[PDB]
Amino acid sequence: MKLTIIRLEKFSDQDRIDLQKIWPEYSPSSLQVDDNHRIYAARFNERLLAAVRVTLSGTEGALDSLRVREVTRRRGVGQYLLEEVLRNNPGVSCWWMADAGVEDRGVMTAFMQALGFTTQQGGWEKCG
Ligand SMILES: CC(C)(COP(=O)(O)OP(=O)(O)OC[C@H]1O[C@@H](n2cnc3c(N)ncnc32)[C@H](O)[C@@H]1OP(=O)(O)O)[C@@H](O)C(=O)NCCC(=O)NCCS
Repeated sequence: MKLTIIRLEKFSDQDRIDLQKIWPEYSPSSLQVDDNHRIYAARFNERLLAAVRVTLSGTEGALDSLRVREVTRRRGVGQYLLEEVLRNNPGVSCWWMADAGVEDRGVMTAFMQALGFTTQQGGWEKCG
Protein backbone atom coordinates (compact mmCIF):
# COMPACT_ATOMS: atom_id res chain seq x y z
CA MET A 1 0.00 0.00 0.00
CA LYS A 2 1.64 3.18 -1.24
CA LEU A 3 -0.15 6.51 -1.16
CA THR A 4 0.07 8.02 -4.63
CA ILE A 5 0.68 11.72 -4.12
CA ILE A 6 0.01 13.57 -7.34
CA ARG A 7 0.60 17.22 -8.14
CA LEU A 8 -2.43 19.03 -9.50
CA GLU A 9 -1.06 20.70 -12.61
CA LYS A 10 -4.37 20.37 -14.42
CA PHE A 11 -7.90 20.27 -13.04
CA SER A 12 -10.63 18.29 -14.75
CA ASP A 13 -14.30 18.79 -13.90
CA GLN A 14 -14.12 15.34 -12.36
CA ASP A 15 -11.30 16.45 -10.06
CA ARG A 16 -13.26 19.68 -9.58
CA ILE A 17 -16.21 17.82 -8.05
CA ASP A 18 -14.17 15.57 -5.75
CA LEU A 19 -12.17 18.59 -4.55
CA GLN A 20 -15.42 20.35 -3.62
CA LYS A 21 -16.36 17.11 -1.90
CA ILE A 22 -13.25 17.52 0.24
CA TRP A 23 -13.93 21.22 0.84
CA PRO A 24 -17.74 21.61 1.13
CA GLU A 25 -17.37 25.18 2.39
CA TYR A 26 -15.16 26.23 -0.51
CA SER A 27 -16.88 27.74 -3.53
CA PRO A 28 -15.23 26.45 -6.75
CA SER A 29 -12.64 29.03 -7.74
CA SER A 30 -10.52 28.92 -10.89
CA LEU A 31 -8.28 26.26 -9.33
CA GLN A 32 -5.07 27.79 -10.58
CA VAL A 33 -1.62 26.72 -9.45
CA ASP A 34 1.83 28.10 -10.13
CA ASP A 35 5.33 26.88 -9.28
CA ASN A 36 4.91 28.37 -5.80
CA HIS A 37 1.25 27.61 -5.03
CA ARG A 38 1.38 23.86 -5.37
CA ILE A 39 -1.68 21.76 -4.62
CA TYR A 40 -0.92 18.11 -4.02
CA ALA A 41 -3.52 15.37 -4.10
CA ALA A 42 -3.07 12.12 -2.22
CA ARG A 43 -5.02 9.54 -4.16
CA PHE A 44 -5.11 6.11 -2.59
CA ASN A 45 -6.29 3.65 -5.23
CA GLU A 46 -7.50 6.23 -7.78
CA ARG A 47 -9.59 8.09 -5.19
CA LEU A 48 -8.76 11.23 -3.20
CA LEU A 49 -7.96 10.23 0.36
CA ALA A 50 -6.18 13.44 1.34
CA ALA A 51 -5.60 16.91 -0.10
CA VAL A 52 -3.02 19.51 0.89
CA ARG A 53 -2.04 22.95 -0.40
CA VAL A 54 1.52 24.16 0.02
CA THR A 55 2.75 27.52 -1.17
CA LEU A 56 6.47 27.21 -1.79
CA SER A 57 7.12 30.92 -2.14
CA GLY A 58 10.73 30.79 -3.22
CA THR A 59 12.50 28.41 -0.87
CA GLU A 60 9.99 29.02 1.91
CA GLY A 61 7.35 26.41 2.61
CA ALA A 62 3.93 27.72 3.58
CA LEU A 63 1.52 24.93 4.47
CA ASP A 64 -2.07 26.19 4.51
CA SER A 65 -4.78 23.56 4.45
CA LEU A 66 -4.75 19.78 4.83
CA ARG A 67 -7.81 17.52 4.74
CA VAL A 68 -7.69 13.76 4.97
CA ARG A 69 -10.98 11.87 4.64
CA GLU A 70 -12.88 11.88 7.96
CA VAL A 71 -12.69 8.08 8.30
CA THR A 72 -8.91 8.26 7.98
CA ARG A 73 -8.27 9.53 11.51
CA ARG A 74 -5.45 6.99 11.94
CA ARG A 75 -3.97 5.11 8.99
CA GLY A 76 -0.47 6.55 8.62
CA VAL A 77 -1.59 8.41 5.47
CA GLY A 78 -1.38 11.86 7.08
CA GLN A 79 2.13 11.55 8.49
CA TYR A 80 3.28 9.59 5.45
CA LEU A 81 2.13 12.46 3.25
CA LEU A 82 3.75 15.19 5.36
CA GLU A 83 7.02 13.27 5.57
CA GLU A 84 6.86 12.50 1.84
CA VAL A 85 6.53 16.22 1.06
CA LEU A 86 9.49 17.10 3.29
CA ARG A 87 11.53 14.25 1.79
CA ASN A 88 10.92 15.33 -1.81
CA ASN A 89 11.34 19.05 -1.17
CA PRO A 90 14.95 19.61 -0.05
CA GLY A 91 16.55 22.97 0.62
CA VAL A 92 13.32 24.35 2.04
CA SER A 93 14.47 24.63 5.63
CA CYS A 94 11.65 26.81 6.91
CA TRP A 95 8.37 24.91 7.02
CA TRP A 96 5.59 27.15 8.27
CA MET A 97 2.15 25.69 8.88
CA ALA A 98 -0.84 27.99 9.24
CA ASP A 99 -3.67 27.31 11.69
CA ALA A 100 -6.22 28.56 9.13
CA GLY A 101 -8.72 29.07 11.95
CA VAL A 102 -9.23 25.31 12.14
CA GLU A 103 -11.25 24.21 15.19
CA ASP A 104 -10.04 20.62 14.90
CA ARG A 105 -6.69 22.23 15.64
CA GLY A 106 -6.55 20.35 18.92
CA VAL A 107 -6.49 17.10 16.98
CA MET A 108 -4.25 18.68 14.35
CA THR A 109 -1.65 19.80 16.90
CA ALA A 110 -1.70 16.31 18.45
CA PHE A 111 -0.89 15.01 14.98
CA MET A 112 1.74 17.74 14.57
CA GLN A 113 3.50 17.06 17.88
CA ALA A 114 3.59 13.31 17.29
CA LEU A 115 4.94 13.84 13.77
CA GLY A 116 7.51 16.50 14.63
CA PHE A 117 6.13 20.03 14.51
CA THR A 118 6.23 22.82 17.07
CA THR A 119 3.69 25.58 17.69
CA GLN A 120 5.26 29.04 17.73
CA GLN A 121 3.46 32.36 18.14
CA GLY A 122 0.58 31.69 15.77
CA GLY A 123 1.11 28.49 13.84
CA TRP A 124 3.31 25.43 13.51
CA GLU A 125 6.98 25.72 12.61
CA LYS A 126 9.46 23.09 11.49
CA CYS A 127 12.88 24.52 10.70
CA GLY A 128 15.17 21.78 9.44
C1 LIG B 1 -6.68 14.64 11.56
C2 LIG B 1 -6.31 13.72 10.38
C3 LIG B 1 -5.14 14.33 9.61
C4 LIG B 1 -5.92 12.34 10.94
O1 LIG B 1 -5.60 11.89 9.61
P1 LIG B 1 -4.60 10.65 9.36
O2 LIG B 1 -4.19 10.66 7.94
O3 LIG B 1 -5.27 9.42 9.86
O4 LIG B 1 -3.34 11.01 10.29
P2 LIG B 1 -2.27 9.87 10.67
O5 LIG B 1 -2.94 8.55 10.55
O6 LIG B 1 -1.05 10.08 9.86
O7 LIG B 1 -1.95 10.18 12.22
C5 LIG B 1 -2.20 9.19 13.22
C6 LIG B 1 -0.94 9.68 13.93
O8 LIG B 1 -1.02 11.11 14.20
C7 LIG B 1 -0.80 11.33 15.62
N1 LIG B 1 -2.08 11.68 16.28
C8 LIG B 1 -2.22 12.02 17.56
N2 LIG B 1 -3.51 12.26 17.78
C9 LIG B 1 -4.17 12.06 16.64
C10 LIG B 1 -5.47 12.16 16.34
N3 LIG B 1 -6.29 12.52 17.32
N4 LIG B 1 -5.93 11.92 15.10
C11 LIG B 1 -5.02 11.54 14.11
N5 LIG B 1 -3.67 11.44 14.45
C12 LIG B 1 -3.27 11.70 15.71
C13 LIG B 1 -0.22 10.04 16.17
O9 LIG B 1 1.21 10.06 16.08
C14 LIG B 1 -0.77 8.98 15.27
O10 LIG B 1 0.17 7.90 15.14
P3 LIG B 1 -0.31 6.38 15.35
O11 LIG B 1 -1.42 6.11 14.23
O12 LIG B 1 0.82 5.43 15.26
O13 LIG B 1 -1.04 6.31 16.78
C15 LIG B 1 -7.54 13.58 9.46
O14 LIG B 1 -8.68 13.20 10.23
C16 LIG B 1 -7.80 14.92 8.76
O15 LIG B 1 -7.04 15.33 7.88
N6 LIG B 1 -8.89 15.59 9.18
C17 LIG B 1 -8.99 17.06 9.12
C18 LIG B 1 -8.90 17.54 7.65
C19 LIG B 1 -9.33 18.94 8.08
O16 LIG B 1 -10.52 19.23 8.20
N7 LIG B 1 -8.32 19.81 8.29
C20 LIG B 1 -8.51 21.26 8.16
C21 LIG B 1 -7.60 21.81 7.04
S1 LIG B 1 -8.39 23.46 7.15
